[PDB]
Amino acid sequence: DCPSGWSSYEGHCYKPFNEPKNWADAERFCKLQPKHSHLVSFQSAEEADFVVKLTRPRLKANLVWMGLSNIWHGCNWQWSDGARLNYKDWQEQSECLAFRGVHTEWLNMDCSSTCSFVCKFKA
Amino acid sequence: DCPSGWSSYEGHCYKPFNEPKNWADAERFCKLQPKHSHLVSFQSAEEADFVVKLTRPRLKANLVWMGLSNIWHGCNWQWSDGARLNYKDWQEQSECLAFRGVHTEWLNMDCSSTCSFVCKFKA
Amino acid sequence: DCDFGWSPYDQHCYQAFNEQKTWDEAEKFCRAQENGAHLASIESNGEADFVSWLISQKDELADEDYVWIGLRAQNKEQQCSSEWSDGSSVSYENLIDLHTKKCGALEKLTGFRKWVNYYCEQMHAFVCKLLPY
Amino acid sequence: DCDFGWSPYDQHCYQAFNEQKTWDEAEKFCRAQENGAHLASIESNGEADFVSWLISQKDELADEDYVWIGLRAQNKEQQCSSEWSDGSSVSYENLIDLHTKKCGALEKLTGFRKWVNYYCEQMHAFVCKLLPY
Ligand SMILES: [Cl-]
Ligand SMILES: [Cl-]
Ligand SMILES: [Cl-]
Ligand SMILES: [Cl-]
Ligand code: NA
Ligand code: NA
Ligand code: NA
Ligand code: NA
Ligand code: NA
Ligand code: NA
Ligand code: NA
Ligand code: NA
Repeated sequence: DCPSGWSSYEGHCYKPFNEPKNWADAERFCKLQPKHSHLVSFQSAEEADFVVKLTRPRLKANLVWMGLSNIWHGCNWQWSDGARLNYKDWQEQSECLAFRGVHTEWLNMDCSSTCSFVCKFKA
Repeated sequence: DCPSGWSSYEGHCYKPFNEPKNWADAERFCKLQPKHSHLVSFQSAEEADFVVKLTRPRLKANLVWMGLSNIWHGCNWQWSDGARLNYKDWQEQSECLAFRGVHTEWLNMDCSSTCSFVCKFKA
Repeated sequence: DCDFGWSPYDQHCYQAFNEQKTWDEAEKFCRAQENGAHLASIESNGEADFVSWLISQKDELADEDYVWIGLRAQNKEQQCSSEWSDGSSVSYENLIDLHTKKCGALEKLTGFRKWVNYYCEQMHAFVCKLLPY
Repeated sequence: DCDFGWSPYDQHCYQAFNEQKTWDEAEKFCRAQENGAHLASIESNGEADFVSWLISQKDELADEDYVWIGLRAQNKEQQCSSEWSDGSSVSYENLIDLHTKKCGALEKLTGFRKWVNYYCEQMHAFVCKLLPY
């Protein structure tokens, strides 16, 4: 099926980890799995409903990292006066996405905050 | 009519003063008039339209004090859980009302900011 | 009997949520928590000290300016000064394009203790208070 | 040819308004000023320094955290990360109850120079830039 302690949904294996890490450390940890893996991604509502079923018993209700980082980075930024966005001067700031261990609702967080997370790989 | 330099509208006399004062200093200054007077009050749209006609030539477009202070003070404050508002712990903060020397639109400002003002008395 | 995420104090349970909500969204959120909470009321010195310690301890929080608590004016006019400085009462008002400061918040620069009236439609982190079942 | 209230810089005119507006309200306001201004663009070092000096000089301003400038994402998705960390692309999204940080502001604690993406529906003071007639 999936290695012990992991759970399969639709050809993929999932594991919750109740261990506050920042987004990079959490994605790191997933990459470090014996089968190399990533922070959970969601392709459907039903996959999200399955993942929260997993998070609930032990992780709920911590924030849990999902695999979306720098969510405000590559936006098509422009000037309202139409000037060319040539010169630039941004902070020094990154946001990442998370959900509560209990609902499917996403939450934008500073990437250096500390949440739980779920790893995912293809079986 | 009205003393020289003042203007009458509807039984009252008005004068603009282009001289940044805080709300208290401005209301003070009005009280100090030979005929004791107050910061302008508005009882109608037409009185507001007349006062901005006055402010425009010299004061526009400065903020101008009107006679409304502590605008957030005596509100009926309550707790959303219905607990008695017995214990209290407010700042240390006061807001007052002003308008631009060009429109009738009011603006909430810190009482210790510095605007122009209009005095008003009954003729 | 407090749940994980909630902190006990004086028979109540408290939790600071880092989601940024309007004062109305925040209160509604709180009501949808456990057996139905509210934005925190502060009813004493001890509790003010507690709530303040609670926030200053929430790490996501942040660097955050304001934290909603359950204070709302009721109101009833759209500004609360009943009279002009000349003794007359306010009948005409021009509050078009002006937002009201009729919701109460705690503020970072004053140690999350002193109450600040602030604009309700501003999104901020918030504290819920609950009486467990 | 700048009006009173506006400051000249480099053929343009600038003014920091202490009214607290949503990013959309602020831009619309600016358009209704003189021969039609906009939220400020920052197109250089010199101008960044100028705008920054302009704000730090406006006394009503205040103690104010954020100051809108004319930066807006366009966008087009409701978050800008095109792919998940597994290389797949984002099709389902659950952004209900989540506000977007798709408007740009200057920030007090970073000297009103560095740009901060922030929530558009947040009301703040703002700077207009105008090309006089
Ligand atoms: Cl663990
Ligand atoms: Cl980001
Ligand atoms: Cl004068
Ligand atoms: Cl006040
Ligand atoms: Na197993
Ligand atoms: Na399984
Ligand atoms: Na005269
Ligand atoms: Na006259
Ligand atoms: Na105590
Ligand atoms: Na009266
Ligand atoms: Na220069
Ligand atoms: Na793909």
